[PDB]
Amino acid sequence: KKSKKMQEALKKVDATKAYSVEEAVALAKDTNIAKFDATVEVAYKLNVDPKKADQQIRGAVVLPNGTGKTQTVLVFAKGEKAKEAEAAGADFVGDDDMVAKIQGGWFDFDVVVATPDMMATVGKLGRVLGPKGLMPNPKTGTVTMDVTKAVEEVKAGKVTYRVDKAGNIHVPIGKVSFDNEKLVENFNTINDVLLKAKPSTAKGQYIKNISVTTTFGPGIHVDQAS
Amino acid sequence: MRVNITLECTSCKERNYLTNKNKRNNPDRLEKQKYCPRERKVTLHRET
Amino acid sequence: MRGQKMNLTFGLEEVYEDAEFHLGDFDKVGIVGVNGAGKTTLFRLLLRELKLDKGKITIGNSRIGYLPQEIIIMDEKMTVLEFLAEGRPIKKMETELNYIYEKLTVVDDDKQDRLLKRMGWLQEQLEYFDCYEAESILLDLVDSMQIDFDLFDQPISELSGGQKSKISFAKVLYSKPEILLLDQPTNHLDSSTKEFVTKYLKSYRGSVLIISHDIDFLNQIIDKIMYIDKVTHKISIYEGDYYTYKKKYSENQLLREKMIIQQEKEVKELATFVQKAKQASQTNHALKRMGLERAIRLDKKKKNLTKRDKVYKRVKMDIKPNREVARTPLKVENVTFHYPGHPILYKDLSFQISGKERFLVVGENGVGKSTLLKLLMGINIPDKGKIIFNDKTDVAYYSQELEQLDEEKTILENVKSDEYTDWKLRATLSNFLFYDDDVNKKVNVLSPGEKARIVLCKVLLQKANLLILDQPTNHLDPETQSIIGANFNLFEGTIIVVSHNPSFVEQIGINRMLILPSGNIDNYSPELLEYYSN
RNA sequence: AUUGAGUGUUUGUACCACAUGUACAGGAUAGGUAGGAGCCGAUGAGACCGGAACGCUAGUUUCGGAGGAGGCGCUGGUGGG
Ligand SMILES: Nc1ncnc2c1ncn2[C@@H]1O[C@H](COP(=O)(O)OP(=O)(O)OP(=O)(O)O)[C@@H](O)[C@H]1O
Ligand SMILES: Nc1ncnc2c1ncn2[C@@H]1O[C@H](COP(=O)(O)OP(=O)(O)OP(=O)(O)O)[C@@H](O)[C@H]1O
Ligand SMILES: [Mg+2]
Ligand SMILES: [Mg+2]
Ligand SMILES: [Zn+2]
Repeated sequence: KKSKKMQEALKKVDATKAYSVEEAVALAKDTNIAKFDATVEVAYKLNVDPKKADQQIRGAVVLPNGTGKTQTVLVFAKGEKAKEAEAAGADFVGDDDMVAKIQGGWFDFDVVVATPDMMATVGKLGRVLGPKGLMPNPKTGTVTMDVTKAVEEVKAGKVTYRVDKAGNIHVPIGKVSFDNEKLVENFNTINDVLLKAKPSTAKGQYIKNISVTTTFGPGIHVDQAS
Repeated sequence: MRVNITLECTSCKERNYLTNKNKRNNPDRLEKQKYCPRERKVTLHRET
Repeated sequence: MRGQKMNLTFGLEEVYEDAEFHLGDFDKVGIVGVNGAGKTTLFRLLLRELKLDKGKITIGNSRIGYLPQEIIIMDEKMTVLEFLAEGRPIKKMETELNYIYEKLTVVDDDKQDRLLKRMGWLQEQLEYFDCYEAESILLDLVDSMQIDFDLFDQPISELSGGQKSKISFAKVLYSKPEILLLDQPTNHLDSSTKEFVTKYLKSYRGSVLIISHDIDFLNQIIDKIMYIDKVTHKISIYEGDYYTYKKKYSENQLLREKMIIQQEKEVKELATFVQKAKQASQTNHALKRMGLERAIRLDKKKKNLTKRDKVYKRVKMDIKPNREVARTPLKVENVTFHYPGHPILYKDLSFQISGKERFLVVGENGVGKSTLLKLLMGINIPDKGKIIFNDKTDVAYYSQELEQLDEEKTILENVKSDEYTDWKLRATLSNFLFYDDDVNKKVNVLSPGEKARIVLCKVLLQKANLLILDQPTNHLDPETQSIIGANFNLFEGTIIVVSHNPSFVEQIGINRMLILPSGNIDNYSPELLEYYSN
C-alpha cells in the first residue's frame, strides 16, 4: 500500500495521537523526505456544509512570513492607476484591451485583480479565469481601490482559501525548509483568520479536525485547543 | 352563513372595525375605505 | 415537513380544517385524494405560494424541486431550450451581475460597499450552481428520456402533451433539487416513458412527494401514503402502499360505521321508552317520573352522538346520442398532413369507421395522435385528401390539453348553451359534483381534474353520436376513471379514442385499433401489446 | 429501583479496514479540494500468462505464476474540471 519510505515515515507518526502545533510542525520537518523543497499544508475539516448559502466560506490572508514562492500579479487598471500598479511591483499590468492577449496568452500566472470597476471589462474573460480560479473575487481581496496595497501584499505571500463543497479547507502555510518558529507563526495566522471567518449561523463544534501534512508525507492530526 | 369579521387597516395593520358579512354572498375578503384612527386618515381596510 | 392546525377556506368551501401531518425525511410519500381534495394546495403551502388562514406549515431549508400539474409557458414563443434553461438560476444571476458591473462604473465611492457584497454573493452563488451545466443539460435530455435535439430548438407550445411532460420532468431534474414535489409526473407519458420515471424515482435517494392517480405507478415507489380527505378536510398518513392505505382506510370507516350504529340503537331505545311514558295516563306517576329521567339521558345521548361523515358522491354519467349512427360515420381518404417545416406525419392516410364502433388511435408520444383528431374536427386543414362526415353524424371533441374552457368565466357560464335552460344545467353539474354555488366559481381557480369534468359535461350535453376523445381519463381520480370507462362502454355511438391508460381501453372494449406512425387499421386484440413492443 | 452474568438473532450509532466513482469531448473509467516536479521499482520494474470481482460492456481493480529492470507524471491537446 505504501513504499518503504512512506512506511518508515509512518513508523514516526502515531495515528491516534493529536499533536501540539509545536510538535506537529517539527515532526513535519522529518516526514518531508520527498526529494525537493516540499510545501507544508494545513487542512481544517470545518463542520459547515457549504450547500447552505450562508455557510459558504471564502477569502484570503496575507501570511506574515509568506509561502516562500513568488506570485505573478496581473492588474487591470484604468488611467494613471496602472502606473501605480507597476510602481507597486506588479509583474505585468494590462490595459482594458489586453484581455485579448490574456486570451490564449500570458498564462502560467498566479492572480488577477481589478481596480475595482475594471470588472465590467474583466467579466468577458471571467469564463476563462472563472473555472481556473483566477477570477477576481472581492471576498478574496483581489478587487479594491487600493491596488497599491493589493500588489505588494501578494508579493508578500498572500494565500487564498476556500471551503470545498465536501466541507474541507486547504491552505499552503510555507515550505518544509522554513524554521519551525516561522512555520508555527504562519499556522497560527491561518487559525485566527478561519475563526474570524466563522459563519454566524454555525452550530456546534466548529473545527472538527485539523491535520498538518507535507506535499508527500502523511497527515498529522493536531489539537485546535493548543 | 352570516359571520362576524374584522376589517384590518392595510397600511398600519390595526384591526379597526367590527362588522359582519354573509360568506355565501361575499366569498372574498370584504374591502372598504375606512378612517384609520391611528393614521387619522381614510385607508383601505380588508377583512383579516 | 410538518403542518399543525392547518386551516384554509377559499370563500365558503373549505380545504383543511385542523389538519395535521408529519413527514419524516427520506420518505417517498404518495399523496392521494379525489379531484379537488387539495393535493395541489398542499404543495402551494410548502412552496409558500399560499398562506394558511390559521395554523403553521413547517418546511425544511433544503431546496425543493417542484413539478407543476400544469405546464407554465410564460410566452408562446419560448423555445424548449429556453424553458429548460430557466430551471437553473444561472441566467437570472448573470443579468443581475451584468447590471452590478454597470453600477460600479457609474458609482465611484457611494454604493461600492453594497455593490461589492452583491457581486461577491452572485459569483459564489454562480459557482455553487456550476456554470458547466450548459453542456450537462444538452446530454441530460439524451440520457433521461431520449428527447431528440430537434425538439431542443422548437417552441415549447408546439410540443405534444406527452413531449411537454418529458420536458417539464427534465427541467425539475435539471435544477438539481433536494426535495422532489411531483404533481402527476406521468400525466401524459406513454408506457415506455413511464418506465424511466419509475426507475429514477425508485433510485432517488432523497425525499420525493408524488401526487398521482396511477395506483400501479405509486405502488412501485411509495413507502408512505398521505390521503387528503375531501369530506373530513383532514390529512392521514399511512405506512405502506396504496392497497395498504385502502385496507386500513376501509377498515377504519367500517369500525366507525359500527360505532354510529350502536349509538343510534341506544338513542332509539331511550326514545322508545320516553314516548311510552309520554303517552301513558297522567295517573301513572312512577312511569311519568321515569319518563322524565330517561328524557334527561336521551338528551345527553343525542348531544354526544357522532355524526357519520357524508360519503363523497361519485360521478353519474348518462351519455346518449340524439340521432343514430350510420354505417359510415367518418370517411378519411388519402389524407396527408405535415406541420410547416416538419416531416410528414402520415401519407395517404385512408380509413373508414363503421358506426357504434370503438376506434382506438394507438401510438407513442409525439407520433401524430392528437394531430389526427384535430384533423377530423377541422382545426387542421389536410394538406392532401378529404375528410367527409355523413350528415347523420354529430361530433363531440375532448381536447387533450383542456383548451375548450374560458378561464375568465365561471363554470355555469362555460356550460351555457342555447339548447339548455338554467335548472337543466345545474342538475347535470351536480351529477358532476358541482353543487350549488360551486358552479359560480371561476374556471381559473379550479384544479385540472375539476376542469376535466366541465369539459366532459360539455361533451355530454352535446348528445353527439360520434365521440372524438383525446386521453379522457387524464387528470381524473381513479374512481372517476372507472365510471368514465363503464359509461362509455354502454354509449350507443361511435367512439374515436386515444388513451395511454391500459385499464380505460379495456373497459371501453375497443374494436379496431389504428397504429401510428405506421398506418395499420387492425382488429383490436392483445396484439396491441405486440405493436407496443415493436 | 431492588437487579447480576451470558449466548444468539435483528437493529441505531462511531470509528477502522477495505473496495466504488465510465455524462459528451478527450490518450480513456479525470469523484471533490489543496499541495505537486518529480514519483515508484532486484524491500523484484515494465511487458507476458492464468484465476477472481465489478461492469455503463469500453474496459477498471485485485491475487498468483514465470521473467529480471524498468516505468509513471510534468512538457503535449481535449474539457467546466
Ligand atoms: N403546432 C405544431 N407546430 C409544429 N409542430 C407540431 C405542432 N403540433 C405538433 N407538432 C408536432 O407533431 C408531432 C406529433 O403531433 P401530436 O400533437 O399529435 O402528438 P401526440 O400524438 O398527441 O403525442 P402525445 O399526445 O402522446 O404527447 C410532435 O412532434 C409535435 O412536435
Ligand atoms: N382561489 C380559489 N378560489 C376558490 N376556490 C378555490 C381556489 N383555489 C382552490 N379552490 C379550490 O380548492 C380546491 C382544492 O384545491 P386543489 O386544486 O389543490 O385540488 P387537487 O386535489 O389538487 O385537484 P386534482 O387532484 O384534480 O388535480 C379546488 O376544488 C378548488 O376548486
Ligand atoms: Mg392537483
Ligand atoms: Mg396528444
Ligand atoms: Zn391604519
